Amino acid sequence: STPIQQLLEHFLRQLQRKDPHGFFAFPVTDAIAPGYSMIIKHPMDFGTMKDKIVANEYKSVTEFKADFKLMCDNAMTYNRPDTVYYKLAKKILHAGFKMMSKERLLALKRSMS
Amino acid sequence: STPIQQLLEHFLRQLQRKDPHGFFAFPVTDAIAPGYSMIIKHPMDFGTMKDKIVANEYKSVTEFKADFKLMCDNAMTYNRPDTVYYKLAKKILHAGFKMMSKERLLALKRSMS
Ligand SMILES: CC(=O)c1cc(-c2cccc3nccn23)c2cc(N3CCOCC3)ccn12
Ligand SMILES: CC(=O)c1cc(-c2cccc3nccn23)c2cc(N3CCOCC3)ccn12
Repeated sequence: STPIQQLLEHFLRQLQRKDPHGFFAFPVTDAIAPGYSMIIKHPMDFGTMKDKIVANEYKSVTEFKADFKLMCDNAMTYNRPDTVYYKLAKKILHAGFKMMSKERLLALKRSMS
Repeated sequence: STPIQQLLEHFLRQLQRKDPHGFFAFPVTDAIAPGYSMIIKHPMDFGTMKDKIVANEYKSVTEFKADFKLMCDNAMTYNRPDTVYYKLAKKILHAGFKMMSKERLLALKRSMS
């Protein structure tokens, strides 16, 4: 493993801790969600993200954050605001952007010296 | 080696990065996957594709792509959608369609002036 894979595994672990039930842990199949595939064209979930970390597909924290955002944006588009899925997506999104803020990453860069 | 062999080795290396465990590295046999030769008439894998590049058997990207798509198609026919092998095939197929799209190859041709 590389140091960047470890850092991303850390962020992913901390995010998934906020989805106890695993709503975001696996892909959304049409069996689970009728016609999902008709609405959401670029699906994403935590499991796909872990596989990309293992394949060493992320060049940057920015790329990881873009997948994370896409996953949350999907959930807030497929699901109405009054759902558990929409509300948790929104909570998750904010937590992730605090965790991986420019300010947090600058302070981490300084500690890499 | 020749320029086309070098371009194909490049595309192959980038595709193989998507399969870090090497599930697509070697041929599927009936000893590995029950009843494979019944469903799949023309097996293909990354090892075979590498051997064909080295032997200079591919005359065009189209010919190379055809093997890549065959490999993915085989896995998406034999395996159920809920399997690692299906999901990975779909992942490889998407990467390859992006990398070797008509528009990408156009851009490459333009740079060969
Ligand atoms: C992220 C997301 O949008 C999502 C996740 C589920 C879901 C719910 C339960 C298990 C599960 N595994 C993978 C996804 N899920 C899920 C389930 C939805 N349903 C839609 C209505 O039918 C009942 C379940 C709608 C949306 N979702
Ligand atoms: C590409 C593909 O369809 C594939 C690859 C494997 C596989 C799995 C493990 C070792 C291996 N060596 C060569 C191929 N493999 C493999 C194994 C399969 N099995 C499914 C049934 O359980 C026994 C193994 C089903 C499909 N596959």
